[PDB]
Amino acid sequence: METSLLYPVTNDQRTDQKLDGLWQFKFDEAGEGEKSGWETGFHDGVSMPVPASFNDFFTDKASREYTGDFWYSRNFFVPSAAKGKALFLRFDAVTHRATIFVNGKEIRTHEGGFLPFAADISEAVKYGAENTVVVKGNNELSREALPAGDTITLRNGKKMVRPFFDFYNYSGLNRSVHLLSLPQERVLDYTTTFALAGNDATVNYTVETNGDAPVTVSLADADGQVVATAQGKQGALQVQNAHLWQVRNAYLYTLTIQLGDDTQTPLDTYTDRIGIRTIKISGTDILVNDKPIYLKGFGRHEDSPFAGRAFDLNVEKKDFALMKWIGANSFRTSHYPYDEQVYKIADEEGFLLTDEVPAVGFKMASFFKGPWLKKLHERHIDQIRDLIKRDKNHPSVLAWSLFNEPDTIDENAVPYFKQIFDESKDLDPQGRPRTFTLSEDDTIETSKVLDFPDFYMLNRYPGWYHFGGYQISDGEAGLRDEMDKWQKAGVKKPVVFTEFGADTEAGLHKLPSVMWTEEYQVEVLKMFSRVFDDYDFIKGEQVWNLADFQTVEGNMRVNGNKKGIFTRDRQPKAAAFFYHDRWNKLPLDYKA
Amino acid sequence: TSLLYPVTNDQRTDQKLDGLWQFKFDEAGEGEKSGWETGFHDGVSMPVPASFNDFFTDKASREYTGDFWYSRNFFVPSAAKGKALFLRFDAVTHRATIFVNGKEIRTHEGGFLPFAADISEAVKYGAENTVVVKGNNELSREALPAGDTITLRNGKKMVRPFFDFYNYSGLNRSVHLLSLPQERVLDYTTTFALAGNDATVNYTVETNGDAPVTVSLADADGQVVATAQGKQGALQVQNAHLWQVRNAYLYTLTIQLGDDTQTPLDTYTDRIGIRTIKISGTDILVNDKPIYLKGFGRHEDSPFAGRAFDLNVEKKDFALMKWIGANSFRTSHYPYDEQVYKIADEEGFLLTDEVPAVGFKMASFFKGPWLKKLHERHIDQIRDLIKRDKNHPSVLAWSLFNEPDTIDENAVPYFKQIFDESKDLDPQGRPRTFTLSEDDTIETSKVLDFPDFYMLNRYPGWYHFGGYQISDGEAGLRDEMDKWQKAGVKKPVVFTEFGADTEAGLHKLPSVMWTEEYQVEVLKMFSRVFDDYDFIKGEQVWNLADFQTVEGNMRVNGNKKGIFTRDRQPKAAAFFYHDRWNKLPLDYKA
Ligand SMILES: [Cl-]
Repeated sequence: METSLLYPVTNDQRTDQKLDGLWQFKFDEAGEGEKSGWETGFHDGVSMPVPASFNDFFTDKASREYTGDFWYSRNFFVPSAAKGKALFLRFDAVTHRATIFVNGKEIRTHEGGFLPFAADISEAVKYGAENTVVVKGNNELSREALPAGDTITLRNGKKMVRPFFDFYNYSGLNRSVHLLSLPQERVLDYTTTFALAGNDATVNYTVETNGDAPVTVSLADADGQVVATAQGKQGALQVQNAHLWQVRNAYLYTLTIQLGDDTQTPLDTYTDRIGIRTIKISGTDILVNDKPIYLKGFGRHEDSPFAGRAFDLNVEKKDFALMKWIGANSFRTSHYPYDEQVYKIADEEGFLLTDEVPAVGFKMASFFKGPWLKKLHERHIDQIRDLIKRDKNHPSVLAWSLFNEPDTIDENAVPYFKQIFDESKDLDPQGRPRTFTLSEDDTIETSKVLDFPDFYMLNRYPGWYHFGGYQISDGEAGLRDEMDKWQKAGVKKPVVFTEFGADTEAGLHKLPSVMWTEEYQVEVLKMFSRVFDDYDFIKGEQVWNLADFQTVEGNMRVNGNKKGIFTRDRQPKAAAFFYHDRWNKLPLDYKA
Repeated sequence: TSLLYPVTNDQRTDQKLDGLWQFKFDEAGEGEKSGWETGFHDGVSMPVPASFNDFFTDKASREYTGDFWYSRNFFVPSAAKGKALFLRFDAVTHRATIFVNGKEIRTHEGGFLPFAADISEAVKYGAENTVVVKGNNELSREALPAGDTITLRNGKKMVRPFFDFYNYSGLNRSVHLLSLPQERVLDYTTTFALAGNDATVNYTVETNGDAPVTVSLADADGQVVATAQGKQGALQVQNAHLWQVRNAYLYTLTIQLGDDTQTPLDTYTDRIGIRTIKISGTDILVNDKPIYLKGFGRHEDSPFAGRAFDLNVEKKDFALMKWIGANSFRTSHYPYDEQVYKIADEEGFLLTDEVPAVGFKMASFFKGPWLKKLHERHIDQIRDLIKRDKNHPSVLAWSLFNEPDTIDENAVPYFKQIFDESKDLDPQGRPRTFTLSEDDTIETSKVLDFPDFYMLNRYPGWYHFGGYQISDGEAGLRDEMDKWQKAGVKKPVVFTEFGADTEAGLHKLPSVMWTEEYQVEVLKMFSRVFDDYDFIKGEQVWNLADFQTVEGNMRVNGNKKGIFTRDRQPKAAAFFYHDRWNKLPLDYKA
């Protein structure tokens, strides 16, 4: 029930100072952190950068694999000019679980390590003095929290995780920490939808505030020129001769919201950039601004060698440099909400994102049978609400993914899907498509939930998990056989392939190819391309993965996952040049 | 004028302008005639801090040499009207001109030390303002680090450095928006003495007014243990907790301006360590006991940021250096981000702080009309470095050149001058030195009287007597070590470069150069030599991690002499030092 997830801005009514830097850090295996006073703060631990996953900074494995309570400590200054304002610490992500103490006093908890949350500390600090913030984070996985997984205990006592997902359990203060001072009466939320008529457009907005003061809304273009204004919390901004936002061709207008009448100084100002564009599913078409498009891309994680799962602006800007070069125009934020700065860059660069909530693991290799479904569901729907509230105004969000590879064959999955889909059908004012990925075991013959998603996202791995090597010929025929069945039943919704590919160890070559070589990656991708091109209802290809990424140790995991088109260092495998050639030859309206 | 690191309290603010700026190349040099100083948004987004080179897919951009432009909007709070407003640039590589709201404020030379611009009268308090930076990354023999800029037959400009590392350029370190008091602390100094279990911090405080000064020192739990009034004074610490190698203890210093009656005018706080540094003949003494240096050998180089400071890589580099048993490193070949020293202070490492006086030699140099301006910029960057890093307990010595061409008798006037103009800059009077290249030896070097201790760069078994010849290379190194011993060497000797390129994964039995085994073989050889001579008081191997470099047929995608890979995983040579260095006590050879 987060009152507001607006991204921090700086103006005369709102301040935002980052608390990033080095913190004190201590493990707590015994769980006696609070018994012995760590919540008042400490400086007898190890320095830990923020934001950063804490796991890879340690040379010993038990610390890399640590599972339990852990503590971050820091001092921060509160200016005396802040007295009277609404004061918040905004945590952009604490994986997975956090209790926040300021000066020894408990402020709040939070569940879910991938969305932001703020702590009202207005009453917990001395103004004009140094205060202390302590974070008691937790790490464990259970089937009652997203991402789904288990926590086991080695015979020697140490806890460790057995995830139901691929990626590594990178943990800790994974994203920035802000100190905010906001007006007492302020903007909490706003919403935008768009309509196009001829060369003109209309933004339809609403604004939520914690009070009754008047609301002025003003829309300015790229050069600061005001082009529409309106009064009140509902309204319609008329933009004549609009500059539409276009795939791989962004145009962003600045939106400005202010509280007060013209006898006041503005009691609050908020500011955000939005793109004027519309998204419709029509038949099997995905329409952006009423012309069909064809998705090309990935397939991503937030993973980097030094930050773990933490947001790094350098790695993010290179991922976009690469993705623009290679011809992509879309990617899915698998398998969890990304740092907010990523959606701002997709807006700036004209990319189409599939925003995913962290519901991986709904799949035991009897899931929906059990009793952890009650608590799991609360957290799932709550994480879906907060995700849609945070990112709804980004032009680059195209669709919401509400599961990843859930067990759709279990008939008991249908009551759960009915509930999730019912409870979310109206969260997004733009009413974009809501979907999920179907795993390989989940086909037109075996899935029970094919009626729900607004378009289809298939995860197919012929040539890797099935029909590998010289059997690849049988795998293509068996995929063509499935795609034949969709066609017969007459798919009325678009189909998008969202995973496929091949683990590839850069530098491994063979002629002829063998699984794991660079040549085999290309043969596999060429094979998929031949299938995609032979069916009109296939409307996009998102390969797995963009880069190689870290993973739980295992005998099938050559240090992480290696399915990337690029290495973890962000350099290209042979498959990168394949797609660089294919994707820059496919137009935006491919198949139409 | 002041290089103090920004702090946050009720008198001083500090807000980073890091994030995505706008970016454009200006190969033509038309940017100012085109009105770009007023800000622009028609370029490409570029992270700050970070080198811009590695974000482009084309080589022409990656290698670009000339004028480049950064542009950003920022907000100046109404509440800041009346304070001294500053844009502080932590590093702009290598040249900058600063514009605010289209108005040219300031320029700067040198790409690895911070500078501040007073923008108090160039902004609209309470609205958005524009900052534009016009950077240049050309090299010449008149600027540090030294090199040349050439034009290809196709018009494009290209740099050809006199040093190894790549020409990573742009906004390589954070940008701060500061709010300072009108009367404020500008500088302070610390020196230490010991007596029994007691110590004496001897301070001074530079100010730009006459208001009274008040200094207080508190221990790690916040208890106050000494106060004093006046711009000079001595704090008496009873039963002091000394700052020890790999065993730091940091007191908090608090400078406060204003008399007992008024509102405080300025507060400045820093963390210092109580410890002394003396060169006693051939020993290096920290707190009057002899130490033995072990370490690297470093660069500020990471895959995604390039030259730019990245706190994740830095804490990881420090995690590794403690794991391996090291206790020192040299900031080759330029001052590092200021965070590196604060971590060094908290972890009790000893740093050799190096100014970017690299490439003073060609493949002569001191016999050219470029020295006059070169020397201006050289001694100025020396002054800025010592002024910035003075107060760190962890800075052990200053390095004033890396591999200058000391064979020519003309180097001697220039050294004479550099060494006289730096004589009395560091209040602690720590030792000033420089690295001697392979060609500069006891037989051939002409500047051996100057340094306070000797830093040796030797590459037997790599650039000479490679492969099966290594045994003759070991013999030659002992030859030279015999001649030092003969010459009655009275100052300490520290090996500060040695090693071997190693491609992680290349194995051979028996070894060949470039394999992991050969590297261990080479490092074992150097160890055997170091252990048979008493004046040798330190081994700093080159390099800590594989770092990026100019393209060349001898550069297998950058330098590869690193004990760790560019991703910071170990090569077999990691475990050799992990064994050796964790068995040498801190007083080895005493
Ligand atoms: Cl208070």
